[PDB]
Amino acid sequence: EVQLQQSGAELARPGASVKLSCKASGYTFTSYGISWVKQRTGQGLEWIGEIYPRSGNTYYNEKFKGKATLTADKSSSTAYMELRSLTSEDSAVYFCARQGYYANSQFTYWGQGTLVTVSDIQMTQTTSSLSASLGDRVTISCSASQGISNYLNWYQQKPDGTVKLLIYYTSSLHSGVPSRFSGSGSGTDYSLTISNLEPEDIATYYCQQYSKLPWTFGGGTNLEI
Amino acid sequence: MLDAFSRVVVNSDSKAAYVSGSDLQALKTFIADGNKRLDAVNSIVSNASCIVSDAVSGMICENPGLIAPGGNCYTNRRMAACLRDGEIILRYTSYALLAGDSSVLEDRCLNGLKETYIALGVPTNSTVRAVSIMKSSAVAFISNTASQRKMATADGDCSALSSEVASYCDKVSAAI
Amino acid sequence: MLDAFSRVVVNSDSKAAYVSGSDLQALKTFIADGNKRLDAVNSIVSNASCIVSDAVSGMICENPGLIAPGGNCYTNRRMAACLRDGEIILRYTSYALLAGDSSVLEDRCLNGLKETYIALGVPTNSTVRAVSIMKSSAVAFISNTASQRKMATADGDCSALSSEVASYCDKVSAAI
Amino acid sequence: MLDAFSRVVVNSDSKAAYVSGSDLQALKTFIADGNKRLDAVNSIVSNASCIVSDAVSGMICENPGLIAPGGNCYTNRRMAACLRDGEIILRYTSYALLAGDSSVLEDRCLNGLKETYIALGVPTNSTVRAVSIMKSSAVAFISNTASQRKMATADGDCSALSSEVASYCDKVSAAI
Amino acid sequence: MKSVITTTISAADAAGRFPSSSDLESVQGNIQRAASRLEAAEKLAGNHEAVVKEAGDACFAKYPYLKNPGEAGDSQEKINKCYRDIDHYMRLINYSLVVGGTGPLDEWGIAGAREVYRALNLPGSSYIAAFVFTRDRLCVPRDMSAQAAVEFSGALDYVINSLC
Amino acid sequence: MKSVITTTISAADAAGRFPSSSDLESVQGNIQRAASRLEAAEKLAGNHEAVVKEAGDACFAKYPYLKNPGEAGDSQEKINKCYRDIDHYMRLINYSLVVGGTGPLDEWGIAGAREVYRALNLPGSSYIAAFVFTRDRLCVPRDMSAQAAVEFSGALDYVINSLC
Amino acid sequence: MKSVITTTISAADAAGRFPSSSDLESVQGNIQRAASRLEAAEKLAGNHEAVVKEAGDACFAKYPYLKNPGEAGDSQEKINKCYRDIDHYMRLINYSLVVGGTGPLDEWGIAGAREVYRALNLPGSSYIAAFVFTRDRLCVPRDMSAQAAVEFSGALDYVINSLC
Ligand SMILES: *[C@@H](C)[C@H]1/C(=C/C2=NC(=C\c3[nH]c(C[C@H]4NC(=O)C(C=C)=C4C)c(C)c3CCC(=O)O)/C(CCC(=O)O)=C2C)NC(=O)[C@@H]1C
Ligand SMILES: *[C@@H](C)[C@H]1/C(=C/C2=NC(=C\c3[nH]c(C[C@H]4NC(=O)C(C=C)=C4C)c(C)c3CCC(=O)O)/C(CCC(=O)O)=C2C)NC(=O)[C@@H]1C
Ligand SMILES: *[C@@H](C)[C@H]1/C(=C/C2=NC(=C\c3[nH]c(C[C@H]4NC(=O)C(C=C)=C4C)c(C)c3CCC(=O)O)/C(CCC(=O)O)=C2C)NC(=O)[C@@H]1C
Ligand SMILES: *[C@H](C)[C@H]1/C(=C/C2=NC(=C\c3[nH]c(C[C@H]4NC(=O)C(C=C)=C4C)c(C)c3CCC(=O)O)/C(CCC(=O)O)=C2C)NC(=O)[C@@H]1C
Ligand SMILES: C=CC1=C(C)[C@@H](Cc2[nH]c(/C=C3N=C(/C=C4\NC(=O)[C@H](C)[C@H]4CC)C(C)=C\3CCC(=O)O)c(CCC(=O)O)c2C)NC1=O
Ligand SMILES: C=CC1=C(C)[C@@H](Cc2[nH]c(/C=C3N=C(/C=C4\NC(=O)[C@H](C)[C@H]4CC)C(C)=C\3CCC(=O)O)c(CCC(=O)O)c2C)NC1=O
Ligand SMILES: C=CC1=C(C)[C@@H](Cc2[nH]c(/C=C3N=C(/C=C4\NC(=O)[C@H](C)[C@H]4CC)C(C)=C\3CCC(=O)O)c(CCC(=O)O)c2C)NC1=O
Ligand SMILES: C=CC1=C(C)[C@@H](Cc2[nH]c(/C=C3N=C(/C=C4\NC(=O)[C@H](C)[C@H]4CC)C(C)=C\3CCC(=O)O)c(CCC(=O)O)c2C)NC1=O
Ligand SMILES: C=CC1=C(C)[C@@H](Cc2[nH]c(/C=C3N=C(/C=C4\NC(=O)[C@H](C)[C@H]4CC)C(C)=C\3CCC(=O)O)c(CCC(=O)O)c2C)NC1=O
Ligand SMILES: C=CC1=C(C)[C@@H](Cc2[nH]c(/C=C3N=C(/C=C4\NC(=O)[C@H](C)[C@H]4CC)C(C)=C\3CCC(=O)O)c(CCC(=O)O)c2C)NC1=O
Ligand SMILES: CCC1=C(C)[C@@H](CC2=N/C(=C\c3[nH]c(C[C@@H]4NC(=O)C(C)=C4CC)c(C)c3CCC(=O)O)C(CCC(=O)O)=C2C)NC1=O
Ligand SMILES: CCC1=C(C)[C@@H](CC2=N/C(=C\c3[nH]c(C[C@@H]4NC(=O)C(C)=C4CC)c(C)c3CCC(=O)O)C(CCC(=O)O)=C2C)NC1=O
Ligand SMILES: CCC1=C(C)[C@@H](CC2=N/C(=C\c3[nH]c(C[C@@H]4NC(=O)C(C)=C4CC)c(C)c3CCC(=O)O)C(CCC(=O)O)=C2C)NC1=O
Repeated sequence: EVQLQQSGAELARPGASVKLSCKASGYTFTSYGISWVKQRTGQGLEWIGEIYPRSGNTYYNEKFKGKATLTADKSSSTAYMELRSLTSEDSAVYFCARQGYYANSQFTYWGQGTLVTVSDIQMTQTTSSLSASLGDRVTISCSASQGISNYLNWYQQKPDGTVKLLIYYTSSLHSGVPSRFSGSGSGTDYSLTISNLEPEDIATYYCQQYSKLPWTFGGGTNLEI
Repeated sequence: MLDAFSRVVVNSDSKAAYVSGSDLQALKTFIADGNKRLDAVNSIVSNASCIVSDAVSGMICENPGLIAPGGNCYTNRRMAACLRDGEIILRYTSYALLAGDSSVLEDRCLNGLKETYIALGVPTNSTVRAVSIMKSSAVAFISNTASQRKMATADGDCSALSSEVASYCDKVSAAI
Repeated sequence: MLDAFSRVVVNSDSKAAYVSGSDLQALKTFIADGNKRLDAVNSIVSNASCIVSDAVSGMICENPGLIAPGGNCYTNRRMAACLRDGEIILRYTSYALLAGDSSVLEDRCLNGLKETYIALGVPTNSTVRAVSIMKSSAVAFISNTASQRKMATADGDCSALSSEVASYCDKVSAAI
Repeated sequence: MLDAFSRVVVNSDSKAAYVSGSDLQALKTFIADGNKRLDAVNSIVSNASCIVSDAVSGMICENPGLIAPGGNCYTNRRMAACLRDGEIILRYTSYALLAGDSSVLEDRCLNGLKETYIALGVPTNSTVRAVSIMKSSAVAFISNTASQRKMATADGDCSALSSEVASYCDKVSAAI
Repeated sequence: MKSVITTTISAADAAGRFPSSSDLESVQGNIQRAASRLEAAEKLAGNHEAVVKEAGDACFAKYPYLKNPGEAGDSQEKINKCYRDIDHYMRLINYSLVVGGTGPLDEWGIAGAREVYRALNLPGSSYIAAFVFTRDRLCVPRDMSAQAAVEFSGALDYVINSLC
Repeated sequence: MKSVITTTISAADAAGRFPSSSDLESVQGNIQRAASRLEAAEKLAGNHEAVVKEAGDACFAKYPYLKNPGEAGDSQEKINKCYRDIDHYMRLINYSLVVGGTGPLDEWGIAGAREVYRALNLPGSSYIAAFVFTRDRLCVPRDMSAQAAVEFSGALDYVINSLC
Repeated sequence: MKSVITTTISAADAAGRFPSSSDLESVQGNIQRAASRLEAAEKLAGNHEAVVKEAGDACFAKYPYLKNPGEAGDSQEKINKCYRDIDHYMRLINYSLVVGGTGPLDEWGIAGAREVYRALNLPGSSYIAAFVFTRDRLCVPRDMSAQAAVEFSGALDYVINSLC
């Protein structure tokens, strides 16, 4: 299957440069893009940028322009993020995720996450922490600053740190997601519903709009039992 | 027909690829040397009659059997056809030089030219000799090294266009 | 072109024979099934658009390399040519079905079709796959077994016309 | 061209009207007399050579100046052209009789016929005399009143078709 | 207009031939199928208001986006023009049934319909929806006889395939 | 081979058209007239020896000058050829009745008959005599039905007019 | 492949003429306008994923009926094919900007698009919506220089008018 193995945690010094790596396997590298997501310590996901190895085209979040440089190697089927002028703000865990092209623009499979030490659509998750019990039907709702067109993805971030795509296009289940998960919403308001909660569902859930660049995540809702 | 830009596009279309930065840079170099290319074409076309006549005359002088009875340049009709063919070949070579691509020359002059010449009895060796004399004269005119005719141009190096002219004439010779 | 009756007379003419009683009876059978034959042709022609489009779409879906760069259905022009060829082949198959003889199909569509497709680079395998999908769809329409559309006819057996349509499409596939 | 049904349709189209019950009934009457119309056309075409030859011969016999020098039927070439376009006029009249409408005759034979005959020097009076003898003979054949040739038909009245033939020939005569 | 009579007379004239047994035979086929096609024409001609209304209603029900601004039928006049177009096509089908051939349709509704509908942003799928609904709505023997239905559905399928 | 079917399909193919309602309708006419023309073909095919013998006898009775030296039929071989030619024409007429059109006649007996008969000094009037005698010899309903007789006489008249 | 160079060389060859002052002058126009059109091509080539995604999203937002069963884009694969088609058109526009003429579009996306889209029930209005959105989405000097925008919008208007 799709793995997207990332390089190990790299420690650097302020002002230095770090060349993150993400080796892709299990799929045609040029049929998908490679997105990079920054997650500060105990914070939400943040889209750095995406590169499509087929054309080499790079799309950057304006917050990371020159700060991060995206390159890809089709021969080795790997992608690189180059961070420049490292600071304390760059201390975070950086994920690489397989990015679809046009309507499948979803971070379908993520890397394990590389830890590094030293007009946008605002995606708001009102309840940042939810507590429930086994078998409960919990609802995770988030709102978009402007109207999106059901172009919403939901992501399960385990306490281990691994991120998995749960629901794409606001209602479509991923390959391995059980039917207990469901999504809804048509305009600005979208909800993620988990019916018959199980201990494997203890995770942080992020809604991500892909209506308009830059891709933006919600603040995240931590679900604990 | 294709020009250099359309050639790059056709190559990009084989991979369903947008025209890459390297191909774009090559075409920008083609554009930057566009004035030199126009000067080269002008040098060839402004001397086309002299080039063709000199090439056919040199082919005949080196092969006097061409104008003997049974030779393929014997009568005035055959001589006129030979001069017309030399002019046509030079015209399509100048088309290739202007376009930056051999497609026009190949498809519109070299397609079936060898078989046509075989059917007509046109000697291929003499044809390539005439084409090579045209190549030499046209190359000299590109480089402004013709002894009896100089055309004023800004000083510079047109060896790339000279090599293009030589390569077009070589494609003509290799086709027949 | 020949129809079934003209085919019978051509066979009779090979022996300078008047049309025999057995051949006459076969032609009376053709006439008695004439209404079913007209219904069969009507079934094909009233669904010709979806037959051809579905056959080309199924050929492309089974062979995605056709719509890839370098594939013979890649551009819109090539796709339109492929759909037009499917329509033409179905039109001549319907001509054969109406006539009861494949002479129209052979002479006016299949004569030189293989050589033409070879010269054009049209893949024979994909062409016969599209022709076979058209055969399946047309046979279903003659039998009124098409899943999504039914045409009202008097109940009866049109298996002879289904086999005739299949044999015409098989002649198309074997010709290429 | 238009037939009787298409004529009714064209008349209906002038008012953006569906074909009314009266026009429908007239067309059913056309259909009910279709076998008689086919018999009339068969009578004309089965005697077309005799009709045309007799008409041209009668036109010449009543106007001997036609075969005199300077006459328009003088040479064998002019005689052949006269017989040929007598046959052409009869053929288009039979087309009108089969179609039930004059559109084919007018558009494909009578359009420019008068001006053409004027430019050629073909005498209009003799042309209408030949056309009227064709009218008389064709009418007799429709009614099976030809003295020297009878064709077996079911007994009945074909006066409507006879009047149609006469009206087509009158349109021919009035055109020139 | 294309028809049995016009087709065989055109073939005879192209060859410079008097009408022979084949042409008379084809006209006999005209005579034979005339009953069914004229029954279909009479039924359509006597019921075209309701048929056209139903076809247009089905067209707009299948494609409600046509009512959206900038689309065909975003005004009441344009909706009336849509129903008038379905009326035109139904009348041309009545003409085809009367004629016995597709000639009226070919020359008056189909010949330039592609360019007209492209120029005026009229999706052929809407006309196809109207005609497919008309074809499927017809049932035998309530509306017409089986062969009248065959001719009527043949004309409807002909115009549908002209739009496909 | 000119016939209802071949004429119809050739007209459809010239316009790049699928078979239409008028095409099927012409084939329906083929179906309708097939009974009469196939009855005529069967009667001719089953009686062609006697019919051809009678036609040739009438041809030579009307033109005994053909027996004169230098004329067609001045030898027994040439008279046999005459009767064989009449048999060829009657076989082509049987083919035309089966086909439903003059195609077999046009392509196999008529196309070059003018030049052939001019080259071999074969007066077309002798063939015309044979065919006119055959046409006037037919009796209804003794020999065939009225419409079968119509088809047979139409084929014979077509041959006669081809020779005129 | 229509372009300045190919057009003038074709005109010269049709007249059997060596390149003259007019042809060199037109190629000089190639040289002069190449900066703008190649800037537009570079911007489109480096950003075609986002542009195509936005165009397809606009197409499906303006015509949500395309998602309905039986319509184009009623399956996820068909939606992917729609975005792939917009990719094809944007790549052909990049080719046209590089070439300097509509030749790539004319030969590879336009030549048979009418028949293809009619056969596959692909409304040209959806492609037009994607391209009109792309043309209106472009901002100067944010995405392109003014003249690069002129060339890009000219290619987009050319394909739109090919669909209109
Ligand atoms: C090899 C071919 C020559 C040579 C060529 C050079 N000419 C250079 C510049 C240049 N040439 C032209 C004329 C050209 N462009 C046109 O617009 C047309 C006709 C429509 C023609 C015939 C122009 C306008 C220019 C630019 C400015 C100028 O010098 O007038 C040139 C310099 C490089 C460049 O600008 O491309 C060269 C080297 N000179 C040589 O030494 C050989 C013999
Ligand atoms: C296989 C093709 C079909 C099927 C055909 C049958 N239809 C039968 C009878 C029949 N069909 C027609 C219409 C047909 N003949 C025409 O004249 C024209 C158009 C010009 C067409 C399209 C007619 C007139 C008839 C005769 C009686 C009637 O009106 O229904 C039929 C019965 C045998 C026969 O009479 O030939 C059959 C089996 N039906 C099937 O089961 C499949 C799907
Ligand atoms: C004036 C023209 C004639 C005349 C005509 C009549 N014949 C009648 C019936 C009839 N004729 C035919 C043959 C016709 N229809 C065909 O299918 C073809 C060729 C394809 C031809 C040449 C038929 C089949 C029929 C119907 C049955 C029959 O009688 O054989 C007829 C009666 C009215 C009608 O059925 O339309 C008439 C009066 N008879 C005359 O008295 C003049 C000389
Ligand atoms: C005038 C200021 C604009 C405007 C700007 C915005 N456009 C935004 C980004 C954006 N634009 C395009 C299409 C455009 N960019 C290109 O590279 C090309 C050329 C080939 C075109 C046609 C795209 C695809 C995007 C998305 C991101 C990107 O790849 O650049 C933008 C940012 C937010 C957003 O994406 O919604 C804005 C606000 N604002 C306006 O309303 C006018 C049209
Ligand atoms: C676009 C492609 C194109 C060409 C290149 C020519 C190709 C060509 N050449 C000839 C025809 C000919 N080709 C030549 C020319 C030659 N004989 C010699 O002695 C030389 C070696 C040689 C030229 C260098 C001659 C002399 C004939 C006539 C053949 C003969 O009479 O022997 C003909 C036949 C008609 C004609 O006379 O023009 C053609 C089509 N024409 C074109 O339009
Ligand atoms: C009466 C006989 C008759 C035919 C059957 C065809 C035969 C035919 N095919 C093509 C031309 C062609 N043939 C096809 C069609 C196909 N390519 C595919 O991918 C499929 C496998 C296949 C159809 C099933 C294509 C795409 C071309 C163009 C070749 C190319 O550009 O690669 C051409 C040249 C241009 C044209 O008219 O289309 C002709 C004459 N047309 C006729 O008039
Ligand atoms: C579809 C329409 C159609 C026709 C009806 C004719 C019309 C027609 N007739 C003639 C040609 C002619 N028309 C006639 C015939 C006649 N001479 C007489 O004495 C008579 C009065 C008269 C017929 C009754 C003659 C003899 C000429 C030649 C004129 C001349 O040589 O003086 C010509 C000139 C070329 C040709 O010979 O074909 C044409 C176009 N042909 C057609 O295709
Ligand atoms: C006898 C010939 C004949 C036809 C076959 C039709 C075909 C036809 N339709 C229109 C024109 C039109 N047709 C429609 C109707 C429609 N709007 C919708 O919701 C649908 C997409 C579509 C029907 C399904 C509209 C809206 C116009 C007006 C557009 C315009 O003229 O600018 C026109 C242009 C002339 C005009 O202004 O009316 C024509 C010729 N009309 C005829 O006169
Ligand atoms: C299927 C096609 C077909 C035909 C329709 C005929 C046509 C035909 N007839 C003859 C040839 C002939 N046909 C006849 C017959 C005749 N003599 C008479 O008294 C009359 C004028 C005439 C019949 C009425 C004669 C006598 C010859 C011999 C040639 C000659 O006379 O010089 C020939 C040349 C070969 C031969 O010598 O037999 C042909 C092809 N034959 C065919 O195979
Ligand atoms: C380089 C040339 C080139 C193009 C320019 C496009 C044009 C194009 N599109 C399709 C074919 C298609 N294109 C679409 C896309 C669409 N569905 C929608 O929602 C919209 C209406 C529409 C885009 C707006 C679909 C769905 C099909 C298949 C239609 C079907 O179901 O049969 C085909 C047929 C080949 C195939 O099967 O893919 C072609 C040639 N594709 C190319 O290869
Ligand atoms: C009497 C039969 C006859 C000829 C004609 C020539 C033909 C001839 N001239 C040449 C070569 C040649 N010819 C010309 C053209 C010519 N030279 C000029 O300097 C200018 C301006 C010219 C106007 C006519 C040029 C420009 C060259 C290239 C080098 C040169 O300047 O001489 C070449 C060498 C090409 C090669 O080897 O491939 C030959 C054989 N020789 C002969 O024996
Ligand atoms: C997305 C690419 C794609 C397609 C398009 C189809 C193409 C397709 N449809 C078929 C077969 C087929 N297709 C049709 C036509 C179609 N079916 C109906 O019932 C009616 C009325 C139709 C309207 C569209 C018919 C009538 C048949 C015959 C069997 C049947 O009744 O379905 C067959 C089998 C033929 C064969 O194997 O030779 C194929 C491959 N499949 C694909 O994967
Ligand atoms: C020597 C120059 C010459 C002729 C030739 C005739 C020409 C001729 N025959 C006529 C009339 C005429 N001609 C025929 C044809 C002909 N007659 C038959 O009965 C059959 C079966 C025929 C086979 C040839 C018919 C059928 C008629 C109609 C009346 C009739 O039955 O005789 C008419 C009258 C038409 C009219 O007035 O408009 C004339 C003038 N007369 C001549 O002086």
